[PDB]
Amino acid sequence: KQFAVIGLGRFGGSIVKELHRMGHEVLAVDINEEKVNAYASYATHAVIANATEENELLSLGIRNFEYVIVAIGANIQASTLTTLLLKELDIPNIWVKAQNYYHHKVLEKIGADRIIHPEKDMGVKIAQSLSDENV
Amino acid sequence: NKQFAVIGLGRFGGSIVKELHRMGHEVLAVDINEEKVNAYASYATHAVIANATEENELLSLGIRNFEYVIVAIGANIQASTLTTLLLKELDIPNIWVKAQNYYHHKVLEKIGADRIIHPEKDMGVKIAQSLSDENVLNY
Amino acid sequence: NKQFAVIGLGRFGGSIVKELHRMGHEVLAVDINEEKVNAYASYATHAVIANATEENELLSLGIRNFEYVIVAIGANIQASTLTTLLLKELDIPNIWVKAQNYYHHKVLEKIGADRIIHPEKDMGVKIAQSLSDENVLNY
Amino acid sequence: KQFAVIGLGRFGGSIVKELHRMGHEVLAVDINEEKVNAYASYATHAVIANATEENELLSLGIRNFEYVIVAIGANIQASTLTTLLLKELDIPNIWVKAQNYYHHKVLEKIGADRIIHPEKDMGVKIAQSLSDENV
Amino acid sequence: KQFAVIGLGRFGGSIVKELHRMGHEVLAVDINEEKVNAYASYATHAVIANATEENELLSLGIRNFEYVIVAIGANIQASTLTTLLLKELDIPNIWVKAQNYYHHKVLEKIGADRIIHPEKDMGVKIAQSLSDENV
Amino acid sequence: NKQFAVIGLGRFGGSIVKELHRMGHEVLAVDINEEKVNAYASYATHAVIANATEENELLSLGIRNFEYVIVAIGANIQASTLTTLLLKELDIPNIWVKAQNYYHHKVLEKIGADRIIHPEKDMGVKIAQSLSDENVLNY
Amino acid sequence: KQFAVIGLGRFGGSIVKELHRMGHEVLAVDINEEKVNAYASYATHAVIANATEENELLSLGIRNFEYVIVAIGANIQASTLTTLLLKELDIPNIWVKAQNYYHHKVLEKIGADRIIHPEKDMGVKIAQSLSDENV
Amino acid sequence: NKQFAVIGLGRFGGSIVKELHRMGHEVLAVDINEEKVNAYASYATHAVIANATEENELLSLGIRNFEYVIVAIGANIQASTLTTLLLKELDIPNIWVKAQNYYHHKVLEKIGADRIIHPEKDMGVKIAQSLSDENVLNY
Ligand SMILES: Nc1ncnc2c1ncn2[C@@H]1O[C@H](COP(=O)(O)OP(=O)(O)OP(=O)(O)O)[C@@H](O)[C@H]1O
Ligand SMILES: Nc1ncnc2c1ncn2[C@@H]1O[C@H](COP(=O)(O)OP(=O)(O)OP(=O)(O)O)[C@@H](O)[C@H]1O
Ligand SMILES: Nc1ncnc2c1ncn2[C@@H]1O[C@H](COP(=O)(O)OP(=O)(O)OP(=O)(O)O)[C@@H](O)[C@H]1O
Ligand SMILES: Nc1ncnc2c1ncn2[C@@H]1O[C@H](COP(=O)(O)OP(=O)(O)OP(=O)(O)O)[C@@H](O)[C@H]1O
Ligand SMILES: Nc1ncnc2c1ncn2[C@@H]1O[C@H](COP(=O)(O)OP(=O)(O)OP(=O)(O)O)[C@@H](O)[C@H]1O
Ligand SMILES: Nc1ncnc2c1ncn2[C@@H]1O[C@H](COP(=O)(O)OP(=O)(O)OP(=O)(O)O)[C@@H](O)[C@H]1O
Ligand SMILES: Nc1ncnc2c1ncn2[C@@H]1O[C@H](COP(=O)(O)OP(=O)(O)OP(=O)(O)O)[C@@H](O)[C@H]1O
Ligand SMILES: Nc1ncnc2c1ncn2[C@@H]1O[C@H](COP(=O)(O)OP(=O)(O)OP(=O)(O)O)[C@@H](O)[C@H]1O
Repeated sequence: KQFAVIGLGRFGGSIVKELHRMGHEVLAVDINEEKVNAYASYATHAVIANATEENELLSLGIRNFEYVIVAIGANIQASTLTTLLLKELDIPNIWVKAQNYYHHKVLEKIGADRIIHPEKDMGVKIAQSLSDENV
Repeated sequence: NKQFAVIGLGRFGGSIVKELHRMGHEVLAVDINEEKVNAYASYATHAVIANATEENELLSLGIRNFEYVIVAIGANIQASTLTTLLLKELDIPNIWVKAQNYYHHKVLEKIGADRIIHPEKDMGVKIAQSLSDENVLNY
Repeated sequence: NKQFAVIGLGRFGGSIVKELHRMGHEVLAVDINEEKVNAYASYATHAVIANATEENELLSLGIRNFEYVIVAIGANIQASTLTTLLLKELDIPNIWVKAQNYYHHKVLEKIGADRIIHPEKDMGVKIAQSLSDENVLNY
Repeated sequence: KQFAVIGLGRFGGSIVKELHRMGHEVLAVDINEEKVNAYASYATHAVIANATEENELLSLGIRNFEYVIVAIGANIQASTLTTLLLKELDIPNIWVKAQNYYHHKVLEKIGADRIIHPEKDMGVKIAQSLSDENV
Repeated sequence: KQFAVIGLGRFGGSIVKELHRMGHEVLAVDINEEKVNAYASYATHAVIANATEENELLSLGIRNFEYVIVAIGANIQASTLTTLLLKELDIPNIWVKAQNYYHHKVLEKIGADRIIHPEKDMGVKIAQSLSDENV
Repeated sequence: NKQFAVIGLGRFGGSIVKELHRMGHEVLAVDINEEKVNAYASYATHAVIANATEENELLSLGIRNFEYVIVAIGANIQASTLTTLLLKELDIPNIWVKAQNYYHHKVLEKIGADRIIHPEKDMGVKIAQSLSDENVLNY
Repeated sequence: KQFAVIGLGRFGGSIVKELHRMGHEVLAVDINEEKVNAYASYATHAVIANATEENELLSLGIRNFEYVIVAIGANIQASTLTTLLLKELDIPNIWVKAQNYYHHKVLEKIGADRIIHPEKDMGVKIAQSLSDENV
Repeated sequence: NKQFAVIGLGRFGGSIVKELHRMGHEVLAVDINEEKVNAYASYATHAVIANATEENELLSLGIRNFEYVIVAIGANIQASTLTTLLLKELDIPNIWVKAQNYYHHKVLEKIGADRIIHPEKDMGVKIAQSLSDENVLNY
């Protein structure tokens, strides 16, 4: 039921807007206040927080969500520390955006339930979308 | 026969080439970098080394003959817009382009791109969709 | 009344503004840089500070009302193409743009520029013409 | 009668092509061989030379021309040394492309007969071209 | 008994030379051949390998060692993937050089037995060395 | 009283300051950056903001009065060598310096550094020692 | 009798201090106010001015000096425009610091009475100073 | 015989080599750049290509045998200080060095340079002297 998105970049921010459009409630979070404001109107709650800090993770209630998506970008360290922590809180489903090959490999062994690769995944989508031309 | 062609064998471009191959489709794969072209020899019917911004090289490829041509050039807005510009000249039925940002999208719309892809954002909506399906479709 | 507008008050843009003033024509002068706008206050009917790439700022200027609009933005192909892109949307009767190179020229042709200026090259032909006149016209 | 162009950049190169199209003979010169080749077909003679070197200027015969245009670009020093030398050879008309304000001022006091400013000059041309709309 | 050092930088390379001087046998490994050669004379065996690749880790016999030190530097991703893999092979003691705060935190939760911080640790050493002045 | 002074509150410098405090020793902590000086106010008897390369600022600090002065300046070989150069002038009984590389070490030896620290390498030998102790001392 | 120094860099500034030490009066000038202040105590008069501007050159009285040294540095254009102007005012002796080979060549043809090359000239000085070891 | 050696054949270094030759003195000219070494073959008894910062290369040159050695390395304070550091080790009777700035001067004083040259400033005093002579000596 619950949906929480950590990291409001193009990928993460986009999934927050879609959840909203599809009439779903979503907790949006990011360390950058500016980022949090840009999506405040699309989320039930938009909170400024460093997903690395366990104390901020608890005062956030993140442990109460069924699905938490980690969409941190360039900061690969924050990304794996964050999923490591969500895994300690036993979040049912934690999906993570993988920055690169090594990142996927660490995430796989860390406890991420689904690893997302925008570029590659969108690529197979377009290939299947190309075939559909004659379906 | 000569239905699909992909220019730019990066993560995105190369991925559409592999998937097409897996689905048993013929695919023309091109890049300016030879190391990229050699990495996709086992997936493309033909994998040629060429500069998509060169009008002559586009003829030596036969591109004017494909129904769909994907411009998957990355961090080079210039090479990307130039290329789709040359493709529209050869009146390609369908030219799809990976956009880098809002600026790039704006020029591609007017320059001839029939479809514009924004991997990050677009994948975001599909992830939202998968999440909704987990609960709504009761999956 | 509202016949000419020049966006980009560099050497080229500012020069067309001054000459127009000298010829007694009304001219709308714009730049994003205030120091540039203040340097042309004595030559333009109105000298406004604005970012030509912003759709809102283009309305707050009234640009949709001019017959000729010159995009004289320099070393910023992006700001330049974006701007002429917004101008064509507002259906400007005549939009003239200073091109930076071959690539820039190619996008401007398809994006809406009615005339494209290449200062260096273009001035070269006129200099050739002046040389021919020195001898041919016996001057 | 004679026309010689020193510096085959966009400005200089362009005036060589126009002279040719208008059926005129022109001596084209530049220090960069590649540049000289790009315009070899448009000039009666295209020669590789450093216009700074007096010896190369004489083995070039530059002193025999009525009009010599100095179209050196960024190398402002070469530009003023070159016009200084052409002035010593008493060339009838020496026209020079001015790089900036100080450059114009030195050229003016050095002996350049006409100082050309592409950007500014093309600017008044466009202003006059704009008026002509109702002429 | 067994000692294996992954990453032959200043830190890792230095521990290999000391083990040798103290008459100990040590397996030295690095992805850069040049690095491996610089320490070939100090180790019983010096092998070129990407510690990220499980296949290279096995053809290396790394699983047979009692102590394996991961001294990768700037490549923080390789560093945590490498310790993650050594942990899967159940190496008795795996000591890791921590690049920064987040890195220590991930390493701590990953299975590193000892986390080393050259700068900080050498710092307390000097403080204790300063006191000893009057001991 | 005025026994230890540490210039440069980076990872290395700040660490010696904290440990000294933990051991109950008085310590003079200095840095040019105020944010660094404020981060160590709870560990140093006195935490002053100063540029160790300035002869005047070194007098306003009283440095000539300490038995041991640690130059823990990092990625600034110049600020580092200059500083130890000024310290040797004031005839400091003991001046210890963190070296950045072989070049830096070579100049520090001749410029007056009584002891030169190479964190990475030096820590490497101690780690080797700990490993030997695990087996040799049967620990 | 009169001495004026234009450009208070290491070279120009140094000649102002020496003239002062040797009990001579000197007019010091530079476009940068900070520069002018750094030598205000060594000159009879220290004035802020752009030596390129003829109006500033006259309100300066520069034309009344017997020796004017142009010590502009990187701004080679200002340097040659400035000597060109001092030459129009017919200054008896104008000495100029040459930035490079082309610069010397233009200066030579412009009217500079003496061209100074710190690096090269100091070089022959040291060679002669080396010989003197056995003189 | 083996009286003078100059390391660094830039404007300054090369100039001392030429003048020495003109005065009929033997001179050992060295540089790391071959194009610089070839430009001074007609002025030096011996013009060798070597890296003055390498202890071995300094022995293969015989430098320990010269009374005067000039370090005329330019925009490389490191190569400059390192070199004079190695020269002082070989106990050179006289080592003269071109300084780049105040910082460089300060390290050279303590590292072994017997004389330090600051071209710009130093030439400034000589120019002042020439000016005084024009009037004072009534020249
Ligand atoms: N420790 C953290 N806790 C919470 N949010 C974080 C943390 N670290 C980074 N973020 C946020 O995650 C987001 C990272 O997405 P990112 O900025 O890398 O995408 P982008 O660069 O904006 O564009 P793209 O998606 O194409 O890479 C940023 O908005 C950033 O503020
Ligand atoms: N002018 C060109 N003609 C043909 N191919 C080109 C041209 N310019 C670039 N390419 C190729 O297109 C690809 C661009 O993708 P990119 O440079 O962003 O690498 P990538 O990051 O792995 O791809 P992606 O951004 O999808 O992850 C490269 O393989 C590059 O060699
Ligand atoms: N987005 C923009 N909107 C409006 N004006 C702009 C914008 N971007 C740049 N300009 C202005 O346009 C002018 C660009 O000309 P440029 O930057 O090349 O200086 P310039 O070299 O003197 O002009 P020129 O190239 O003709 O000699 C500048 O005055 C700049 O401030
Ligand atoms: N000393 C010289 N003698 C002869 N030719 C020279 C000399 N110095 C420079 N040139 C030539 O003059 C030309 C300078 O024009 P330039 O290259 O600056 O224009 P550009 O940079 O190509 O484009 P633009 O005209 O817009 O500045 C060059 O082709 C250069 O090789
Ligand atoms: N995946 C890997 N497998 C094996 N070795 C690796 C791997 N990745 C990096 N290394 C090696 O680990 C070492 C990293 O240490 P590093 O180079 O960062 O220290 P340094 O930069 O040389 O100096 P410092 O210790 O002060 O940082 C390198 O020699 C590198 O080749
Ligand atoms: N001239 C100076 N005088 C006094 N302090 C200085 C001076 N220059 C730099 N410092 C300080 O010395 C410290 C240098 O350490 P550094 O810049 O390498 O940061 P760091 O990496 O955290 O330290 P370390 O290299 O030990 O990890 C900084 O806190 C810096 O502000
Ligand atoms: N047009 C001008 N009129 C008056 N003074 C000028 C003018 N242009 C430059 N200057 C001054 O001339 C001086 C140039 O000397 P310069 O700064 O190049 O030497 P430096 O860079 O400080 O060190 P060095 O002498 O080794 O090059 C500067 O102080 C500058 O402010
Ligand atoms: N490590 C070295 N050993 C020997 N020679 C060196 C070394 N490093 C640099 N050099 C040489 O010393 C000279 C340095 O002078 P520089 O780089 O400043 O050129 P320059 O500007 O013409 O000399 P100057 O500053 O006197 O005008 C160069 O010829 C360079 O090749």
